[PDB]
Amino acid sequence: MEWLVKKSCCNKQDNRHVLMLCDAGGAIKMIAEVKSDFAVKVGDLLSPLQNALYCINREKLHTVKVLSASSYSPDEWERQCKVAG
Amino acid sequence: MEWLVKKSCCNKQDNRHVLMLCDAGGAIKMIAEVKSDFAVKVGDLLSPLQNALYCINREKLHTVKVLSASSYSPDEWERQCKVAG
Repeated sequence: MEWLVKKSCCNKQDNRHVLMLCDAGGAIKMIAEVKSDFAVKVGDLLSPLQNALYCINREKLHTVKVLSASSYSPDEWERQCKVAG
Repeated sequence: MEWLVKKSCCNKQDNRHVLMLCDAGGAIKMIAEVKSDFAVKVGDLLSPLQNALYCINREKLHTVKVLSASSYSPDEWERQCKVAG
């Protein structure tokens, strides 16, 4: 699955973001803690390469590692935008 | 196969390098035209992720795209360190 980044949330010193993502279909919305050397900004597409390795906007060279995920809740996003900063 | 970068060769404006690589065993030495956002320096290891997608020193987030390859000849390296700069 490809995921559209619906919301982003940053780190003050880390390479991490916390992302709200939803599938094409948007049946499924997830919160994900990711790590990348490149910026992923809302309206970006993440496409699977390998196990938890994704690329940004189909650029294979711009990879991101999913460090963890959960499905979305309004509260869990704020729970998770805490551990983030 | 993993490849050890034996020699590197740069681009003045591109994201490209030309690399001499050899397999562990060093039976096989190749010249390769690659593209990366990260630096690959001699004594680096490139490990396969996917088709022509490699990572540097087993860092999945530091990917490189092989744009083309040939086996090594002394002359072909200089032939190729021309197209490079």
